[PDB]
Formats: sequence, C-alpha cells, structure tokens
Amino acid sequence: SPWPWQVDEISFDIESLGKKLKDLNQACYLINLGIAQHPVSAFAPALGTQSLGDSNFRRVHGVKYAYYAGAMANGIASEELVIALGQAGILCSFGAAGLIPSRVEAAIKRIQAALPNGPYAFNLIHSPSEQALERGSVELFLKHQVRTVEASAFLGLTPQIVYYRAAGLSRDSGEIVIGNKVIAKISRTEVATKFMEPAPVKILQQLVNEGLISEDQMLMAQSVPMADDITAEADSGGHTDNRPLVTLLPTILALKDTIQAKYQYKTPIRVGAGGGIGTPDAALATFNMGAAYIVTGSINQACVEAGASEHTRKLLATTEMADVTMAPAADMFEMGVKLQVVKRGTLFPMRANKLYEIYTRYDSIEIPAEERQKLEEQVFRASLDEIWAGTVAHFKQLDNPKRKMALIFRWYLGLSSRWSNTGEVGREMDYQIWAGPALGAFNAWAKGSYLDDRERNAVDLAKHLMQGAAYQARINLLLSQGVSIPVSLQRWKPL
Amino acid sequence: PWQVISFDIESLGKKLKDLNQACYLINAELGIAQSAEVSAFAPALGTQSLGDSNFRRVHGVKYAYYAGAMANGIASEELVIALGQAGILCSFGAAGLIPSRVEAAIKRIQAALPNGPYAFNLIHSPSEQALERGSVELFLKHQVRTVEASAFLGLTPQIVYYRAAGLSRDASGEIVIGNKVIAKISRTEVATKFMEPAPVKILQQLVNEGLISEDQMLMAQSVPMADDITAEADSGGHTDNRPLVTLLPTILALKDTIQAKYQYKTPIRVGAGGGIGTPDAALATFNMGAAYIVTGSINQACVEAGASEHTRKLLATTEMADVTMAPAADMFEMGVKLQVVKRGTLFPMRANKLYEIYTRYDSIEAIAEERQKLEEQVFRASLDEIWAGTVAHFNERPIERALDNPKRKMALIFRWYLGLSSRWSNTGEVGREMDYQIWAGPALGAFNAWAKGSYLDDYRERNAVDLAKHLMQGAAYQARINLLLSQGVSIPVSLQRWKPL
Ligand SMILES: NC(=O)c1ccc[n+]([C@@H]2O[C@H](COP(=O)([O-])OP(=O)(O)OC[C@H]3O[C@@H](n4cnc5c(N)ncnc54)[C@H](O)[C@@H]3O)[C@@H](O)[C@H]2O)c1
Ligand SMILES: NC(=O)c1ccc[n+]([C@@H]2O[C@H](COP(=O)([O-])OP(=O)(O)OC[C@H]3O[C@@H](n4cnc5c(N)ncnc54)[C@H](O)[C@@H]3O)[C@@H](O)[C@H]2O)c1
Ligand SMILES: Cc1cc2nc3c(=O)[nH]c(=O)nc-3n(C[C@H](O)[C@H](O)[C@H](O)COP(=O)(O)O)c2cc1C
Ligand SMILES: Cc1cc2nc3c(=O)[nH]c(=O)nc-3n(C[C@H](O)[C@H](O)[C@H](O)COP(=O)(O)O)c2cc1C
Repeated sequence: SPWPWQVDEISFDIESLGKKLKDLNQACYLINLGIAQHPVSAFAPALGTQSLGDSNFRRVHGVKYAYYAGAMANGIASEELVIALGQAGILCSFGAAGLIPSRVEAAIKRIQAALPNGPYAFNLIHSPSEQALERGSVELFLKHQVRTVEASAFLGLTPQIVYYRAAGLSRDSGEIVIGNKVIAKISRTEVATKFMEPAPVKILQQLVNEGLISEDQMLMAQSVPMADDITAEADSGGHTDNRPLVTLLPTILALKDTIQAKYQYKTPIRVGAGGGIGTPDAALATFNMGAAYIVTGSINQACVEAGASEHTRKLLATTEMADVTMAPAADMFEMGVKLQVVKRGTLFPMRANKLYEIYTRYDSIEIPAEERQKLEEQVFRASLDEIWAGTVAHFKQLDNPKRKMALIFRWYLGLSSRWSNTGEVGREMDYQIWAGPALGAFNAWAKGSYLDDRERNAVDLAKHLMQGAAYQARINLLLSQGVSIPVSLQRWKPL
Repeated sequence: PWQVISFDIESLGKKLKDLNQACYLINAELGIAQSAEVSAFAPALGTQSLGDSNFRRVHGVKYAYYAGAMANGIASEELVIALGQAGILCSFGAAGLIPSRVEAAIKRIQAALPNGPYAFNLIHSPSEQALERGSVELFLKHQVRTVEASAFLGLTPQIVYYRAAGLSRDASGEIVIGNKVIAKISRTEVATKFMEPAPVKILQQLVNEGLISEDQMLMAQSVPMADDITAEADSGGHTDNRPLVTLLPTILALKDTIQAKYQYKTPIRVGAGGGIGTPDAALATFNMGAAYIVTGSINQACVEAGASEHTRKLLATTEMADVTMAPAADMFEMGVKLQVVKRGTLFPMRANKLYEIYTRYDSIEAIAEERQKLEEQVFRASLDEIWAGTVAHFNERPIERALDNPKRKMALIFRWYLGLSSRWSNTGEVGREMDYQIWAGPALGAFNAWAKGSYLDDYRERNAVDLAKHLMQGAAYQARINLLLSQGVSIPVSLQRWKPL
C-alpha cells in the first residue's frame, strides 16, 4: 500500500497482538490479523508519553510529563501528595488556600526538604478583600525561594502578583532569566490577556519606588509575560463557570497566538487545560486540541495521599457522573456564586441550597417558625441564636437584618468542608466535598479494576492517563488506516 | 526511509491541505513533496478515516456525521433532502407535528431520496402513548427504516415494537436488522436499556396482539435495542448540561462492558453530540473516540432550516455567553428547563417569571401589580381572554380536569406563551420578536467565533452541507497537522488550523 516494507512469517494471537500494541517503544507493522516489530497494510511509529504536550513545559519545570495536579484548598493537596508526585517527576501544586501562614511555611520546609531540586508549586489565591494575606504569601514565597506558583481566582493583576513575578527577573550575555514562574489558572479571556501581557508600567514603577524591585527588573518585566503557563479551567470541581473544554481551550489558544505574534517573546507562552479530565480518552483529546499540558483534578482528592477523610475518599470511589451538583459557595454566598459538589452520600447540597432559598426569600431570621425549627434541628443542631453567638466569637459583626442571617448561614457553608477534610464524626450527612463529573468518568473507566478499592495513588493515576493517552493515540492512528482492531484492545484499561 | 521538494509557503499550505496525497517533509534550507523513493511523513487520510466505517456502511453515508433533529420541522424536508443528496444523514424534526404533516414529509423525502439517506425523529410521549404508537405505525407502513429515538427515560412497547418488527432471518439463519435505531441519551441508566436486548415481557405481549412473530421475539433477545447510541452532552433545547469530555467516555466504558457480556455479532456504536460547532471540537470528539459526531445548533442557522429569516439572522450574531436555561413548555410544571438564546429576545426572562409566579401562587386568582405586567407585556390580553381560546384549543383537542384544579388552569394559560413562542420564531411572526423562543447551545457561538472574517459571517451564505464539509475536512486536516507535529516537525502557526477560506 503506502508503506515501503515487507515482513516474513509476524504474530496472530490477540494476547500477542495486545502485548505488542501496548509497547510504545517499538514501532508496529500490521499485515492483513498480524502484527510484527508479506506486505504491510498499516503502520504505527514509536511514540511514548513524551510525544504528548509541550516539551518546553517539561524542560522549564523539570518534569517528566506535561501534566500537573491542580491545587486543592485547605491542604487537601497536601505535603504527602506533593512529595509523592514530586518524587516521580510530576508537578503538583500545594493547596495553600485557606491555611494560616505558619501552616504554609511549615509546608514549604517539609516540601523543600523532600524536594531540594523540585518539582513543586504553591497555590497563590486571590484574596480581593484581604489584600494583606496575599502580600504575606508572596513575601513567604520570596523569602523561602518558592520559584513556582499557580495563580488562581484573579480578576486582574495585583501589585503582589506583579511583585512576585518581577522580583524573580535577572540577567545572565545580558539575556533575561525568569526565576519566578507563574501558572495562571483562568476561565475568561479578559483575565487571560492580562497574564499573557507584560506587567503594567504603573504598578512596576510603584514597586521600584518602594525599593521592592530594581530598575533593571522594571525594564525586564516589560519584555516578558506575567505568566509562563496559562491553564484554561473548564467545567470542574469546586469553583467553576461550567464552561465547555471543547469551546474554551480553543478560544484561549487562539488568544495566545494573537498575543505571541504581537510581543514575540523569546520563550513562547503556553496554554494548558484542565476541567473534566478523568480518563485517557479526554486526556488525549485535550492534548490534540493544542494543550501544552493537562491538569487534574477531582480524581486526586480520591487518592490516599490527599488530605481528605477516609470516609470521604471512600465515598468518592463510588461517586458517579450524575452524582455532582451546584451549591452555594461560602465566600460569595450573598452574590449567588455556586460551586460543584458531590450530592451522593451527603445532604450538604440540599441543605445548603435550602439556606440560600431561605436567605433570598425572607427578610430576617425573625422566617416561619415551622421552617426555622427544621434548620436548628437538622442542619445547625443548635439555636440560630446559639450559632450567632459563636460566629461573633469567630469574628464584620449587626446593623443589617439580611447580613446577619447570611453570617449565621455561612457557619454551615464554611464548616461543612472542614468536617469532610478532618473526618468529623456524626456530621457525615453534612460533608461538603468538591468534585466534578471527571471523577465519575474515572470511576466508570476504572470499574472492575484494582482501582475500585485504598489502592488509589496519585502517581499511578497520572501514569495511566498519560500512558493511556499515548496508547490510544496509536490505536486511533491505526483505526484511521482501516485496520480492524479488536474492540477489547481499542482502549487503555487499568490491568 | 524513502529518500529526499517545495519551500513556498503557499505551496506548503496548499500541499498540506490535499488529504488525498501523502506528504513527504524535509527539514536546510521546510520542504514538502508528494513523491519519494524525508524528515516527517503524513499518509493520505481524508474525511473517511474519521469515525466508525461501519456507521457509514450501515447508513450508506459519506461521513460519520449526522444532523440531529430539530423540533416542529426546523429540521425540515429541505434540510434533509439537501444533506441526503450530499450523502449526509439528517434526522427529520417530527416532534410536535401532527400525523398528517409527518406523513406528508415522509412522501416528499422518500420521493427525493428513494434509497436514503434520512432518519425520522421518534420522540417519547410520556403524556400520550397514542402519539407515539401512531408515529411507529406511520414509519412501519411507509418503511421508514431509520429512526432517531430521543427523550426516552426507558423502553416503551412502541419503540420495542418498531425494533422487533424489522427483524428477520437470511437464508443462512443470521439475524437481519431491518429497522435501525439511533437512541439519543444523556444518562447511563437509559443507555443501558438501549444497549441491551428487548425485555421478554413486552415482547410476549406484542406477539399476543399479533404485532410481531414468535421468531421475531426470539431474534429480538439476541440483538440490542439500538445500533447507535448518541451521548448528548450540553446542547441546545432539552439538556442536563453534561460535559462532552466526561459523558462520552462514561458511555464508551459502559459500551465495552455490555459488548463483552452479550458479544453481539455487530458491535454497538457510541457517537456523540453537544457542543460541536468547530473542527477542533469535532476532532476532539472523534479522538475520544466517537463513532460519529452530531450537530447541532449550527444547523438552525442555515438557510435550509425551518426558522424565520429574523431568527436565522439573529443566530449569526449569537455568542457563547448569549444562551441560558428557561422553563420548558412540555414539562413546565415539573420544573424542567431547556437551553435558549437570550440575546435579542426577552423570552427567557419572561418564561422564568411565569414559573416563579406559577410556583408561588395558587391560582390566577389571586396573583395584580404582577398580573397587569403579564397581561400588558407578555400575553397582550387579559388572562381571562387567554383562558378562553385555550378552552377552544383543547376542546377540539379535552380542560375538564382544569376546571376542578386552578393550578392546572394557571399552568395551561402560561403554557399558551411557552408553546407559541417557538412557533413565532419558526414562522417569523411579526411584532412578537422580543418573545421568540430559540433553542441553541454554546456550540453556535463557538462556530460564529471560528467563522468570523469569512463568507460565513453572512447568514444568507450558510448551507448545512458546506458546514458539514468544513467540520469534517477541518478535523481531518488538523489530525494530519497533529500527526506531523508529533513527528517532531514545526508547522507555521498560520497553517495549523482549518479556516474557512
Ligand atoms: N475550586 C476552587 O477554586 C476552590 C474550591 C474550594 C475553595 N476554594 C478557595 O479556597 C478557600 C477555601 O476556604 P473556605 O471558603 O472553605 O473557608 P473560608 O475561611 O474562606 O470560609 C469563609 C466562611 O467561613 C465561615 N466560617 C468558617 N468558620 C467559621 C466559624 N467558626 N464560625 C462562623 N463562620 C465560620 C465564615 O462565616 C465565612 O463566611 C477559599 O479561598 C475558597 O474561596 C477554591
Ligand atoms: N432537544 C430536544 O429534545 C427538544 C427540543 C425542543 C423540543 N423538543 C420536543 O419537541 C416537541 C415540541 O413541542 P413544544 O414543547 O414546542 O410544544 P408542544 O407541542 O409540546 O405543546 C406545548 C404546550 O403548549 C401549550 N400550547 C401550545 N400551543 C398552544 C395554543 N395554540 N393555545 C394554547 N396553548 C398552547 C399547550 O399547553 C401544550 O401542551 C416537544 O415534544 C418537545 O419535547 C425536544
Ligand atoms: C476539592 C478541590 C479543591 C480545589 N481547590 C482549589 C484551590 O484552592 N485553588 C485552585 O486554583 N483550584 C482548586 N481546585 C481546582 C483544581 O486545581 C483543578 O483546577 C480542577 O479540579 C480541574 O478540574 P477537574 O476537577 O474537573 O479535573 C480544587 C479542586 C477540587 C476538586
Ligand atoms: C432548535 C433545536 C431544536 C431541536 N429539536 C430537537 C428534537 O425535537 N428532538 C431531538 O431529539 N433533538 C433536538 N435537538 C437536539 C439536536 O438534535 C442535537 O442533538 C443537539 O443540538 C446537539 O447539540 P449542539 O446543539 O450543542 O450541537 C434540537 C436542537 C436545536 C438547536
């Protein structure tokens, strides 16, 4: 046919054909039901996991895969998880969000002790109201030389994130060296533009004025982008817009090309993608869409290294595709913001949505007493007044009727995640567990495997998705050439 | 491995776009040649290499592609005949149409396409089994041998009847599937029922009513209820807003499980729709890997579609942010919602208001600061005027049940607006443009973005066959680019994507 080869009698056994196919190190010569490593009808080259993604991403972050495990709040993306993945040459971002500085600093030491030469990243979340908490974290990272952050939840540039970026700039031949790297996670084009563009001169100038950065650093900062890597986050667990991966990522890739042509950075900007990736199929499709790297995910909270209770991790292994839903978010409850949570084996969603329903419909906690009793009785397990007293002790504390109601309600929204993380007994039906459909897709893919179990390791999962993607790229390639592959061999299974 | 050409960017771009000829790439001074005795190589793989070849065989079509059904004849005879003439499968929008109308369509379409291809939408009527039975009867009578079954929550005697009746043996004793079913689903529970053989309880009853034979009942237990399973992700109209990248993989896994168990002679095929308006999305879905891809919101924007000029013109400016969820007419009381355009129309806002009022109040007595606004802006008549007229509509269907219940009366009045709103958009009813109900998903906005700065900016230049061609050709072209990129080659950014030139 199209091929310049011949072979002498190959292998004709399905379990010899299956084994040879899964070897991505050796090329495949297919003869019409025979595989070898007289004529040749189909051919598949030797393409491993390294043919997926942007090689520059791997080079720059010193990682073995174009893959990174996204941050998970309140230390769910824990030190154990980061160290486990870091030791395998896989990038993971530490879930610093919601943790106190002393806690985060502790993590920096452990992690840096375990991984002197990387790789790891730290999540730098945007605190729009508490601007100092953001400053403390940047200072903490600069002090301990944390040279990679995943910046997320940003709506615009802030002096702190610009400061972090600019401070890591230096010269070698006079070429610019980007010491501090930024992965900006976005779902909107407006925000992505600001991270693909050089830092604004106005903010730069201010930092030079305060002796935070040098003049040559201000000069350098105008010639390089704010972020090296841009993660388009599609529909996902926790906070999300629920945007489609297949529309979002292409929009951001186009945006990238536009800005790259304009500023013509020496090192190109890279766009990766996360959101809904729990199987090799999806992983491969995302790569072929143009993604430099792929991001997970809900599947990582289900692993043993994660900072989630045993009850929760066990529950996540049974969660299916339709077992997730949207529920009021604690921090942006009044504004109607929602996040994606598990709704199976937990009643938090129903109860949290009830609070929002009650909050929007009624003027004060002084609400029908038939309705009020149920809340105190089942949800809060205390008088609304008893709950209020404790909120005051925690804390914005009185003039407004609706604002008071919200603060009491937020007691449940806030705690509910803490219960799931720590494993608070007797509050299981109230666990707030963030997850997306990706987890259910993974559980479906993994059904009837060792992974049905305590047997779930983040490194193993990464390896499957990466190897699975590479294998299925080969299968697709062969199918495209009219070769008939046994249905049982077309997909990567965990076995 | 063969041995060492053109360097002209225009020649490189042109040669790359020829999927019929192989590509020999040399990196001096990249060089591309179509003859050899070689840094990178790309074989000749056209649109025929995407999808499941069996899907094309079985439906006698050029592409692993089908234009999904659009209700009330939006997927019109014109659209079906246009796509059928190009060897592309299209499903006729029978939903909501009266039998005499559907029969008319069968003739026109069968006259134009004696040997296919086409399909007819068989929608689930939970409320009235008579509408479903009449349609199955109509299809069996006129030998409509392909239906797209959608909106089903599980098996129904009618859909089982349709499937079983088309079963027969060849001289060799093998089972021949005469009537084909494409089941469109978004849940694993429902997909299982269509991937599994028909239940004997329902089968036996059909044998007892003389509808099918005993050997047909026997055959029906060794073949699946559907040949093709369309996983419908986030899409226009009715949807539960699921991600394509999680749903399709879940259904493919489910497929493999059931295939291993029953080991059908001809395997089940799982295809996918929902959010496909660009070559990028098309290729990703294939890569995932679907047997076929389905559209879509982009088809309602084409000239062949049964949508008003005002609507089609509006759809050419619709962006991804311009769609939202609104109460559905058929399932208004149950709180069901569907995805509609919210740009250039106030239907969504007004329809959501009706649901708010319906759930909060016991009867139209007593709503009247609110009541006046509805009468004033939405209905443009008194609620009483609307109630009458509705009485005339259902009297020559019974209304009798509504008198006993004020809640049922309120809903029936409200549904006057929910129902006619789509009719206005379809017909192009003047003076009610701000009330048009237009079903669409994010895929349309993605298409409009992809097509900007091209001849397709003009709605008048939008043809279903041309769109199908772009998505299929675009996907095939970009698969080649990916293949080359993976072979370590560097392709000019301007050539990496299929653009409608
Ligand atoms: N997918 C994502 O991006 C994602 C997912 C989860 C969380 N996050 C972010 O990470 C962090 C998670 O932290 P969080 O929001 O769970 O905690 P938080 O501290 O941000 O919670 C804020 C709410 O907690 C309530 N609260 C907590 N403890 C209380 C107590 N003892 N008494 C009364 N009220 C109390 C407060 O009233 C407040 O309204 C946040 O920044 C969140 O925005 C992001
Ligand atoms: N994606 C999808 O699956 C999808 C999308 C759109 C529609 N559909 C299906 O298409 C079909 C189209 O039906 P539909 O929902 O447009 O309307 P319909 O024919 O189901 O009738 C809608 C309701 O509107 C009211 N109504 C309609 N016309 C009226 C009049 N002249 N006077 C008074 N009241 C009137 C009645 O209450 C009626 O029950 C439905 O079966 C729907 O389920 C499916
Ligand atoms: C429990 C949980 C907590 C998360 N916390 C954060 C966070 O604090 N900051 C952040 O940027 N992303 C957070 N994410 C998002 C992930 O980093 C990643 O972007 C997303 O989960 C990928 O989509 P997927 O979950 O559908 O794979 C969280 C995700 C989950 C499931
Ligand atoms: C205006 C419109 C009407 C539709 N009507 C029907 C219908 O009556 N029956 C049906 O099964 N699907 C219907 N669909 C769904 C399509 O057949 C197709 O499955 C879906 O639009 C694909 O998703 P996409 O719009 O994101 O491409 C309709 C879609 C649109 C946009």
